[PDB]
Amino acid sequence: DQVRRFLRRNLLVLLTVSGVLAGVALGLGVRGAGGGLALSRAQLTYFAFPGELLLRLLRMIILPLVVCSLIGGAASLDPGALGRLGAWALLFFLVTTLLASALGVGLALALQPGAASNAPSKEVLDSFLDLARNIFPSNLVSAAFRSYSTTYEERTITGTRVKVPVGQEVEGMNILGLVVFAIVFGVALRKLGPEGEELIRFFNSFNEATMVLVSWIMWYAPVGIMFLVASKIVEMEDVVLLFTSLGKYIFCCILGHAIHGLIVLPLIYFAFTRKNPYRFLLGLLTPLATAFGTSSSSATLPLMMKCVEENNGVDKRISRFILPIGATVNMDGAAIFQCVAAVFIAQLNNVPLNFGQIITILVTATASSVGAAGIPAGGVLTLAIILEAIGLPTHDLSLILAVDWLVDRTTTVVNVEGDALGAGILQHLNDK
Amino acid sequence: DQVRRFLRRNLLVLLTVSGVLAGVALGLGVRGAGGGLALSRAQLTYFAFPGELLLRLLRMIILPLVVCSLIGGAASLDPGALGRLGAWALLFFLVTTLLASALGVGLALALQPGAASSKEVLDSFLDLARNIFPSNLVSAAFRSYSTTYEERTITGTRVKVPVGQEVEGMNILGLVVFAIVFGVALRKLGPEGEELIRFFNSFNEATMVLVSWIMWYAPVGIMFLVASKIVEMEDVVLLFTSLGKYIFCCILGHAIHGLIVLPLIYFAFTRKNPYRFLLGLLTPLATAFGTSSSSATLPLMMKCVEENNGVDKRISRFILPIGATVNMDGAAIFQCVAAVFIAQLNNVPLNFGQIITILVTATASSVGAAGIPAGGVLTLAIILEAIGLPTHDLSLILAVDWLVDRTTTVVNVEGDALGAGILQHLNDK
Amino acid sequence: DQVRRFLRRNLLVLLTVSGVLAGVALGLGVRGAGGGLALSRAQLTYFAFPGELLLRLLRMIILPLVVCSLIGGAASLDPGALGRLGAWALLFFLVTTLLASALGVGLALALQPGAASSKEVLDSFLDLARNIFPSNLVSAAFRSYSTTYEEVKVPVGQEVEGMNILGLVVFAIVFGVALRKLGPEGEELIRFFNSFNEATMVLVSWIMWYAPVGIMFLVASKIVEMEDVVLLFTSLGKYIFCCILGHAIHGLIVLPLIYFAFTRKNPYRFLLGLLTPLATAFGTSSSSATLPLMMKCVEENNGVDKRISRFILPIGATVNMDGAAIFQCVAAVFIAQLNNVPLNFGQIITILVTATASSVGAAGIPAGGVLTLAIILEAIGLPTHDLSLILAVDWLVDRTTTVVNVEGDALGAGILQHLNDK
Amino acid sequence: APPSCRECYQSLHMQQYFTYHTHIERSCYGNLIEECVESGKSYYKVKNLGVCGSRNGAICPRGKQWLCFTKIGQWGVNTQVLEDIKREQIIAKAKAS
Repeated sequence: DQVRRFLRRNLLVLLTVSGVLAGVALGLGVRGAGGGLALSRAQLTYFAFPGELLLRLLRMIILPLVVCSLIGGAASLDPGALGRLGAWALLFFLVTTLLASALGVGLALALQPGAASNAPSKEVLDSFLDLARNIFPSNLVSAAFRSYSTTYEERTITGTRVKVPVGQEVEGMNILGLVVFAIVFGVALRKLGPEGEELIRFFNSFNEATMVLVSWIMWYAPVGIMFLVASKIVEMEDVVLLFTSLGKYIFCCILGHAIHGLIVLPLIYFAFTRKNPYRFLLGLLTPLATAFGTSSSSATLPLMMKCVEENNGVDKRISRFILPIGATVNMDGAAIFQCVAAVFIAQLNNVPLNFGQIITILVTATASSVGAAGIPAGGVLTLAIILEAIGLPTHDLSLILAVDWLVDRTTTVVNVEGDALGAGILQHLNDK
Repeated sequence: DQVRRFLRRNLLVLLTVSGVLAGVALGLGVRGAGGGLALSRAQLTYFAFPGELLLRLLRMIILPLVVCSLIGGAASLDPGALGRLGAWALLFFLVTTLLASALGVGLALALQPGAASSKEVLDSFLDLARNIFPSNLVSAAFRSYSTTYEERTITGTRVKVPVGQEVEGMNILGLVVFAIVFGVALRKLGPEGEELIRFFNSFNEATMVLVSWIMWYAPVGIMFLVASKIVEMEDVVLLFTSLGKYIFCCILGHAIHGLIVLPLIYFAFTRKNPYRFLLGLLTPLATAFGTSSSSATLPLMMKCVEENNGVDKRISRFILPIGATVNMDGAAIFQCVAAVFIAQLNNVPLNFGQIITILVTATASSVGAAGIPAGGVLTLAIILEAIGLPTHDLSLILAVDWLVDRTTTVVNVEGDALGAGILQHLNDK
Repeated sequence: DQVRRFLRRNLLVLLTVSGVLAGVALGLGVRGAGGGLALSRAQLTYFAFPGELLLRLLRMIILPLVVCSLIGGAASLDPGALGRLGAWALLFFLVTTLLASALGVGLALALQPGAASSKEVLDSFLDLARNIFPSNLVSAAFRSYSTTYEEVKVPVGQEVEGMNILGLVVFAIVFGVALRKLGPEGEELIRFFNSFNEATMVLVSWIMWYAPVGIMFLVASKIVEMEDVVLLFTSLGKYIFCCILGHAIHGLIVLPLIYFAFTRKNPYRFLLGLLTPLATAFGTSSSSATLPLMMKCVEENNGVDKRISRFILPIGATVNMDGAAIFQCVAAVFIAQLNNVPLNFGQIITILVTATASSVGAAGIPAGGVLTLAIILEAIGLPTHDLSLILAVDWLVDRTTTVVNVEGDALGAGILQHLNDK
Repeated sequence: APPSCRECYQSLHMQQYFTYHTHIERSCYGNLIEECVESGKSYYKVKNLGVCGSRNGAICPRGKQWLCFTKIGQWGVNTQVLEDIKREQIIAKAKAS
């Protein structure tokens, strides 16, 4: 009878895998019907309708999550603001997240997971200006559904081409401005007195309610995932190309994880408090295996911290302060996954990306970490944040969730490794 | 002095009736003279300007009231003190509202009061479904999804492509469903959820106070609206007959619903004598016909239903606020038949798709209304704006309120009573 | 060193003055032998970009500030403490603000600052009255009603872009009064709005710390864009003279005139009993910073009494800024005259009413007039390019308008006290 | 042979020169879309419904009577409108034959 009880206790995973497999089977079958696809684009829309409903629900939830969780995380920054070691920890986490995300986007651009197959474009400096203008939105309410973009206008003065910008308010929600406003508002509330605690209690309750909505939406998800996969299979010809692109994206993400966690972090260890990091790596061989197997960052925290304390040596107080607060903040592997996934989605639709969009990707991937205390970072939710920030279709989110089961383990192991290395280097710095 | 108590008891109603009568008199007088020179659209807008101000006040007070009343309710009404039978009560309320709205559609189509002698169906269904789950909450406060077809030219033959421009409006479906789901989440959350409940409830009381203030200014706006719409029409006799047909259709629908639907809901459950069970209670129906508030009659309703016939305190306390705040079926059929009347008088096309969309929006937009007497015209205006219909006869359908609104609140009280009786007869089993 | 302590005490003022001076110097140096006006529009935009960032930051923060400050102020107000006198005070504040704004517009039209050598009036009045009551609060945060012609030209509304400050201010006042009338159940909402307003205030303080570099870049870009700097400098001088004459003759005539008409108790003696709060308001432009010292001076120098003073001064220091209305009116009319657009009676009435309402909705910020000026400039429809001139010389007019506001509320307190004397 | 769109022209103070935008919001124009060619380059011309300045919450060019698009918009943070244009162009090209 325990077989039935196991299914009841793990209904979400079974339903999700059943939905993915049913979507693949349905797409293959309807592609095999007749000589080829002949249904009209109206029927394509009718077939992809449940996926559209799912994506609308996700965006509707993206807005309150961004406006609330960032405020809460910024206002709850006092454990690291009460000491110099906390400031060093926060700075190290931020710098490591930026460098990891840059490495991920660079490796994804270089390896080209997609592709394998005139409209004008913006300018690099004008894209930078658009990026900087979107940092501070002109209006708070108008930023909930509209963004800024430099639309270009062309004049033909008796044969002389003239190319002039306009810079109107292009429709489409900008999250980067909302993130910046939320962060600065959270800092302002932290600098405020006792009434700040009441306001942030308000915001935390709102964020928790929105999280409950996230849970219900993820409960609804499998049918929408099925229909999204089916519609993608129908619309995208050469399904073998799609499968091999998914495989190349998986290999790209694993390679990014490996290069980060085996070169960049040991380089940081060798730089700060110069000594060999391989010793600490061999010491902590246990917790990395537990993190790779269980694929849970919070569950491996006590065993990993006790193993760090027993093996080699640690002040224990520095570790006892860093590890609980660094486990759900660092998110190195989350940054790698989010950057590589955003690049892969942008390349699967043959959508070129400029410098402004890349810097936006890096900044939002970093800024989701400070709000990760209230949102489930490392999943497809932060990827949806990034996709809405840079303005790409999100019909490939289901396809990426189809491989999330197999590229999440290395994410957790590299996050645990990064936290451990940071704790070690800060302990050695504090020892002096 | 002796009549001062009567003047104080119904001063707002008397003032509204006097305003409507004075507006009719002003319209007849201004059309009596050479009104052809004053028939210009600029002068008509000049007359209708205060009515436009009143309608703008109602439109701006829509969203606070609806969203926060629904949030507070859904985060407070759901717990109650019962179990699975509460789901039975909610399902009965939903099916009763749907059936009443469908009856309103049927009678509006059959009678055709609007006598004065488009989009595909599947696309309409898809636009209704997308409006239920809004893409952006802030964007949903002032616009709604809508699909339209294009005719882009490529050196020859004609094509036809939908784009979904998301025209300006207000999607009550998305706001209502988001408020309901947020209230359920806040229920399931815990104590800081209760703090949010107190926040939203206080905001809702502030909105109620502001609405009560606005309904004091309402009579002068409605009287200018009556005068402007009377002078606008070519003949005053060609509009009164349409208004008579409309009020007859509304009253007939209300009477048919309240008198043959709920006894048919009992059907074979006649262990509680349906006409005798209803005749057990008359004081609340008389009170709700005198005044016009479902909330103001709630304590007398509760005490009468508790001490007159067989019912439990714990189930009446749980069910009666639902009827007084969520179960305005009468307002639903009122706004539905009024919207169909507006559509048919304006010579717009009618088909299955937009009529099922208006059915869904009427049956899911009445739950956002409150117990304020003149609380149906606000939801009605938002529905007619959202269904892609012009605001033309809103003035006269606001003018005819003093009896239809009383009938709506009477049938709402009756529906709540029948639901409570059904739950009582189900619990004892 | 004592000079170090002095510059630490007031660093923002020195920093912004040095920023304006550096912007003028850099702009003249660039326009001299650094390519001149040969820079294109795109390069001028790139040069002015930090100022664009400052302007966008200023426009971002005005909406939460007004919507929550007004709600908190109206909810905390208790007109029932003194019956049949709060109405007199509100009427007095309204009429003095309207008279100040009319004075500001009339002198702006007469003196013609920056004057180098279309909707009907009924439609404008109708649109102004219609914009007071919005149709959707969320839509009113970024869109305002306006009438266009298309067909005898029948008018049709369109709800063009632009923040609607009339409807927001009116709704905030009504909501605050409703919250007060609610009773003990609405205490939380009031505390929440006050906390949000305080957070917005500290955000404002950070933004005004950032301001001097933006002012420098704005003034540099504007002085290098124009090819005739003499005209721009003379226009700025005409603007300063016009505004100073406006809200100096206002404070030295209109308020003493009404005081002498009402109670004839030598208003100049009342002012000359009130020296040091005026100097404090002329030193720092924060109206809220001068509230307690001016309380002490008015209590120890006049028999205004304490009940009356704490009934009227906290309200009169936030919703009674007549000088701010004068500055906004003069600045907007000067901007309109710089673009050589004709002015009709309808939009003069509209700009007067919206400037008065937005002055009611402004705050006691050290520089609170620039945000309101930008909003009202966008409201009626005017190009936003001359704000650099007003922002560059905002300091002198800003201290003078703070002096005007504090003397206006002091006169209001005195007149209410003498009415209470009966 | 598409018509030569003269209405796309703009007058500058006397000289008339052809001008055309790159990205214009969907809410700014209605349903009648015509294809015009200027010196061998195909563009889309339409009446402008955003004379006042905005429509349906979307900003539109001010003081222009006839808008004049390019066939495919720009990739500069154009959100999804560009993808929708891509689908409409591919289906129009498919239906042309």
